[PDB]
Amino acid sequence: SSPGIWQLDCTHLEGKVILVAVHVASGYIEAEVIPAETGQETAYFLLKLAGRWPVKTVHTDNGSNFTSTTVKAACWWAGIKQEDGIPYNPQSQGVIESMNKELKKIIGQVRDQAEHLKTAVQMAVFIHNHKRKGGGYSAGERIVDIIATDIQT
Amino acid sequence: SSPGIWQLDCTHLEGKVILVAVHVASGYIEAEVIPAETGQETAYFLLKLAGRWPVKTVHTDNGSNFTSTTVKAACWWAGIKQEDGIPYNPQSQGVIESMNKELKKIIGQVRDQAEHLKTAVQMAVFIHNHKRKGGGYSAGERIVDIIATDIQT
Ligand SMILES: O=C(O)CCc1ccc2c(c1)OCO2
Ligand SMILES: O=C(O)CCc1ccc2c(c1)OCO2
Repeated sequence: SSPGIWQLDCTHLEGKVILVAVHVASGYIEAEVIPAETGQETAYFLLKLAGRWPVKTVHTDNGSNFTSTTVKAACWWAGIKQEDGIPYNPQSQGVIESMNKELKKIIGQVRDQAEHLKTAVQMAVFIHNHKRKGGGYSAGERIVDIIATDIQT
Repeated sequence: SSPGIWQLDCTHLEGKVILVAVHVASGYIEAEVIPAETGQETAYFLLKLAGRWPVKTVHTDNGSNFTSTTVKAACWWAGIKQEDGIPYNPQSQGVIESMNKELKKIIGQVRDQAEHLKTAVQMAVFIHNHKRKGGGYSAGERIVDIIATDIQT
């Protein structure tokens, strides 16, 4: 639940991979399309993410990325504690499956407006992060308020 | 705004283009390497940026991107007001030249640790956003505080 905890989530669409990082406490996401989930892509995506948000802990999405020496190199470089993504509380997993289904639905709703899947995915990141949940807050609002509160201290 | 104002900046290294968005009030940046600055690339980069931060105004980096139909379509889609980037304030310009030189210096300092230019650029984005400047705050801390303060009004 802390401000720096993220979860990696890899889902498939149109024979391609969508890599998602979710900020567990807020539901805020960043996502990319990649031809396939290799250590190198995962490493690069974490590096990008950690340059943009204070990523302290990452729950890796599978044991291959947990093992990967490139992923471990990027976590070391960027000051990130790599953890497994084992859902010791089971509702965690249902939350992810639900987000994957939500995102693919958004992708479907914008698919026409975008020539490449990668554009549709960024439109879906946009809609997802701005959606007011519930005076309800968006995930965008939440992540910023969580990290600002954390900074003060 | 201020909280929502971003400036686009395009700089070259190794025959490649580095596209940068700077959050004016904090100095926080996001950046990408692209083969060349076209409207489509710039459009896609803005869509990614606006799905991640609440981007209200962008000062475009040149009149081609200002004019571009695709850039205008992305700005319309993501709710962004496009403006020219003319240094009405002249110190604005020198501020950017100095960041470009600073990013390039970081790039040179990490270039060895990275096979690809895109990796070195993301390392530089990381070092830039985390640097305390410095009881000194980082650009990452500033942008979060600026937007949190804004959400609480
Ligand atoms: O330092 C903190 O815990 C929060 C500050 C912060 C916010 C965004 C960042 C960042 C640091 O590094 C780059 O993106
Ligand atoms: O809503 C605001 O003014 C700030 C909240 C916020 C923060 C990050 C976001 C976002 C919205 O949408 C994209 O990523």
